[PDB]
Amino acid sequence: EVRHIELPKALYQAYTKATQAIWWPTYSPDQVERQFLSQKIDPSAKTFNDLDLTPMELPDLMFKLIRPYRVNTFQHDVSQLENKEKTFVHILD
Amino acid sequence: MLILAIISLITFVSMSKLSDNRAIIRLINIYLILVLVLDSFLYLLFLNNQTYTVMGELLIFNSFTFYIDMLIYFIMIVISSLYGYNLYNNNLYKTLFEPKKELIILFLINILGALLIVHSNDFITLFVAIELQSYSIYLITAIYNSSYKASKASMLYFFMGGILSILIAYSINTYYSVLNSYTLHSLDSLIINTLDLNLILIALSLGLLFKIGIAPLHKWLISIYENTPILITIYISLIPKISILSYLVLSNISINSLVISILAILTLLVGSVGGLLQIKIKRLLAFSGLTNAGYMMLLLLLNNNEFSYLYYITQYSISHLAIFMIIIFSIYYINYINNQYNPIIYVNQLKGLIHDNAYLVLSMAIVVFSFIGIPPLLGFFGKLNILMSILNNGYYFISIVLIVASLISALYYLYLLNVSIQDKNNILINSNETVSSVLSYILSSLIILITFGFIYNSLIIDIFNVYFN
Amino acid sequence: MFIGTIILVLSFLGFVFNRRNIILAFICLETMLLGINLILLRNSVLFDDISGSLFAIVIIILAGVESAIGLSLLVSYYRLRGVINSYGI
Amino acid sequence: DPIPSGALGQKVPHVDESHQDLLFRTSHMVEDLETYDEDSPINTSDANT
Amino acid sequence: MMYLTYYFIEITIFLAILCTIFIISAKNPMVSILYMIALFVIAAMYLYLIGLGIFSLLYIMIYIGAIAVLFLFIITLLDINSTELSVKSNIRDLPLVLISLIVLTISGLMIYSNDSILINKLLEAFGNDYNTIITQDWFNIENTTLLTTIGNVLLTNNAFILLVLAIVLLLGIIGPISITMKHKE
Amino acid sequence: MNTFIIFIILIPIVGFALLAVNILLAVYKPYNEKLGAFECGLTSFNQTRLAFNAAFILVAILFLPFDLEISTLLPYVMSIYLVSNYGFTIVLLFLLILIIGFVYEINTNALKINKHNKPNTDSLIYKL
Amino acid sequence: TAAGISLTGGRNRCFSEWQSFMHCTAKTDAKSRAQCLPNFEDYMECLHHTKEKARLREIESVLKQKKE
Ligand SMILES: CCCCCCCCCCCCCCCCCC(=O)OC[C@H](COP(=O)(O)OCCN)OC(=O)CCCCCCCCCCCCCCCCC
Ligand SMILES: CCCCCCCCCCCC(=O)OC[C@H](COP(=O)(O)OCC[N+](C)(C)C)OC(=O)CCCCCCCCCCC
Repeated sequence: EVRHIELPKALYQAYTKATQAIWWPTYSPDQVERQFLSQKIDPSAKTFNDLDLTPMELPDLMFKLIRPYRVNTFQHDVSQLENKEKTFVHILD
Repeated sequence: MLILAIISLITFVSMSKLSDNRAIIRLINIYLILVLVLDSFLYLLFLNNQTYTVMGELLIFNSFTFYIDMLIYFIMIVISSLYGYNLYNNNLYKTLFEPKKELIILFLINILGALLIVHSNDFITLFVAIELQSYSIYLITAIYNSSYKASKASMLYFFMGGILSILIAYSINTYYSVLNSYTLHSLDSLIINTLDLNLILIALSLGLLFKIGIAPLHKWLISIYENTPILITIYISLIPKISILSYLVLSNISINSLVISILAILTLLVGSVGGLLQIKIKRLLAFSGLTNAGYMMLLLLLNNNEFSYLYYITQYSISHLAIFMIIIFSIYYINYINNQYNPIIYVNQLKGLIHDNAYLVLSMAIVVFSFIGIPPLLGFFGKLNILMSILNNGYYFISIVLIVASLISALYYLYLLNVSIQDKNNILINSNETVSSVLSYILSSLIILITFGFIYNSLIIDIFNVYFN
Repeated sequence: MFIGTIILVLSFLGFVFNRRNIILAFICLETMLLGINLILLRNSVLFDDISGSLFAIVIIILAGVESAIGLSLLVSYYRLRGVINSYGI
Repeated sequence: DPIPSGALGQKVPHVDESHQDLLFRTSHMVEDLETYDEDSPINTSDANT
Repeated sequence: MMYLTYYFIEITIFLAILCTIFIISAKNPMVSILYMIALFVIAAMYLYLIGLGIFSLLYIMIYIGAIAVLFLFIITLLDINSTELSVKSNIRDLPLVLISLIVLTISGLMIYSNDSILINKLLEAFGNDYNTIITQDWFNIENTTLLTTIGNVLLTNNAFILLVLAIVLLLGIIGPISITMKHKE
Repeated sequence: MNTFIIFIILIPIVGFALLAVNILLAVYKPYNEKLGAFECGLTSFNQTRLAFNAAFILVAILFLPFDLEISTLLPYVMSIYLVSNYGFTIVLLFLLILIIGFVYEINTNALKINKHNKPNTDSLIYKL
Repeated sequence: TAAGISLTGGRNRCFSEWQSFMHCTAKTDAKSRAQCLPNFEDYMECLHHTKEKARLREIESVLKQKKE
């Protein structure tokens, strides 16, 4: 379960403005400004299909890209494992 | 002698093979016989009911406890004979009944805990002995580790006994918090009628009693007795009961309790009714033991209960051993071996035993009618003495419940006899294998005791009147 | 008196209402013994008495042996079955 | 003539090798009247092998 | 500055409640064992507080040092499946859980007093208001501590229970070998 | 505030100093295979445990009783003078009874690891 | 067996009351045992301090409401 918060603008923008004082990259205030600016595609501009290219889209590649962070907690429904497990040796004498 | 036996058998079994455990059991059986023969003159110490305090004031020795110890030795002798002597010299009976290497040691340690329970005078000794009994009897339930049922019973028994031991320890430490003592000798008339103390004491009594199957906590022990091997069931269904009920009878803890009366009535009704639809033998006998435990719960409300308890526990021990031995003897004639551990499970597998062995069915009839309490047998005199005491002490509703339970239990006691005296096709005509001499003699001796022990009742009362009064 | 009764009662409830584990059963037994020992030792201090501390150290020893035996029994159960499941002891 | 009857006249099963089968596992009868063994030599022939 | 350390018994009671809840609640039983260790630490603290640090150290070296170690030893070696604490599975327990909590706590607090009327038996248990006076005597000439006296009584006045605990420990050796080992012949 | 108390609290609530220094100073930009674990290696959804020899668990189960024995000897060594020549005999009996179990442990060979693939020691006999 | 022993190896806090009560029990029979009621009350009072607690409750209440 990915955690998200959704707290207001005047607070997050100030928190970001504060975290620019550390040396490493952080979420910038202009990024939370861009959080209100959705993509407006220019129709006069060329596209992929002018290059004979057909993109992938995100849901088919999300598996490939996110499976390193998949935990894979345990196996599914270990019931129906009892009587087969009964036939193996578990402590060697 | 027990500790000498334990410290000897540990070494001698460590330095011996698995081919020698049967002979080891024979040796220690003869050891116990010699002890019970040569050292039993110590009864003269308890003339006129002289009581002794030993190990500071941690143990108590009187005629009651000496008798219970002789009884426990007799029981251990019989149970060891069942392991040390082969019924038949066949491959089957060398597959079904084999002693495991450590079984005799655990039996002797459990006997030690039993006796240190009955001889206890301080609660620290009681708790140490309760744990020495219960750990050993967990391991006895578990030693046949190639059985799924036995391992399962081991673990259930561990957890339930653990919880009830928590209860016993809470009771003991609360008694200490109130009185600053671990000794029941610290109580008198004044302390009982000046302090309200019945919650602690009945908590102790119930923590001890639910460890032997007192309702509503009976199903778990009945499952344990069902699921264990037959030659383990015969031990674990009897010796803890003797130990704990003897402690609770010697310690006058529940003299007119309403809770113990209620739970005893419940034990009687459950142990009589629940055994009516049982199709298996060991569950039937477990419910029989439950109702007998109820009969013996009733005399925890008396304050003069030694004769009744000793008579009833002796006769119940003899009957229990006899009936389990008859079920063990009947395996040669059953037509279907169920398991390596419980070769006989269902009562209808005894169908037609009178046509294969008729005198075995005579033994069964004697034991069944002693359980029912039919005169001139021994269970009748047991029930009579119990009724005498409880009616002398004013328990009039419990008496009618006792009669009704005696009647309802007869049905499932008679189930066995009825199916045994039924007709069967494919009877036995010849067999060149003969059952053991020793075990046959032991069973015959128990049956003859049940049948002809009433001759000596006058003598027993005259001895009791000198050693217990 | 309070800490011990609380630990005892909560361990008993976590034993009784355990639909999860067997390890929780073991843990609840051990914590129950702990609670009893704490009540016992508080009374030992208030009365200035040694019998309570003696009973407590005896309980320590006996609980250790109990744990050893219980976890041998579990190992036998696992010898035969190979998996100790949510249910079935 | 034989059908097995109980102590109270009730129906009892005649226990065979018939119903130590995988069919008659996974049924929820009480501990008294189950009849599946779990230690039978029919079921436990391949156990820790 | 004086009363900064007054409520250190109440804090241990609170932390014990918390650690028991975490034992019942933890997903992986390894975490339940670790919270049991934390509860042993809290109990050892409380025992130091009431003046029994010897028992605190004995607890640390026995319970945490051996028993918890063996618990971790077995869960590292055995497959112990677990069902997570759920609302579709455990919420049915709330009525009986609450009834039993109230009844068991109130009876456990009532059982310690000898007063006849039932309500007063709880009210005396909560009567922890008045402080104890600690006066000094000069009669104890030796350096006898709690461990010395435990040894004295256990080896003289109570030698029998020690020589019975010996057989209990013999069981602790002989049982597990009988149950875990398979003897060849 | 004693120096004992100061030290035993200070060690835990300061021990994370270099932890924080390392978390703030050091790089952290993981890969998949930097989050990986080995040169080769894999395992399907076969099981969660491996079969182990009995001695591996028996050493731990037997640590408990022998540890309790040696810890129960502490009251004796702190009471040795007061229990003069009586407790001495008692603890000797204690040690002997507990040596009997150790004898059992040795004679059973409970901590020994046994080998399955034995070397063949049987003669070569040819039916003529 | 370990009764009447302190944490320091000697007599406990409430030894004397217990010893008085036991002297009076040794004097008496089960029919004259009610003479030992005040001694047992003293022993239990030393143990649990109920009466002293009630006394101090009265003192505190006079310090409590008769002033404020
Ligand atoms: C072991 C597992 C670990 C968990 C342990 C939990 C803590 C342990 C709790 C105590 C110990 C358990 C006791 C077992 C129950 C049986 C107790 C018993 O039978 O003793 C009763 C006894 C009187 O019985 P008796 O002596 O036989 O008859 C003569 C009467 N003059 O003595 C008495 O008279 C009893 C005194 C009566 C007061 C009982 C207190 C109950 C108060 C509950 C009130 C709750 C509030 C209302 C309901 C709330 C629900 C929302
Ligand atoms: C004792 C071994 C028990 C093992 C089971 C065998 C039963 C032996 C019965 C002898 C009891 C006794 O004679 O004693 C009578 C006892 C008390 O007397 P005592 O202090 O124990 O002295 C006895 C000294 N002995 C050990 C040297 C003998 O009173 C009782 O309440 C006994 C009630 C038991 C009733 C069961 C009667 C069985 C019929 C006996 C047929 C011969």
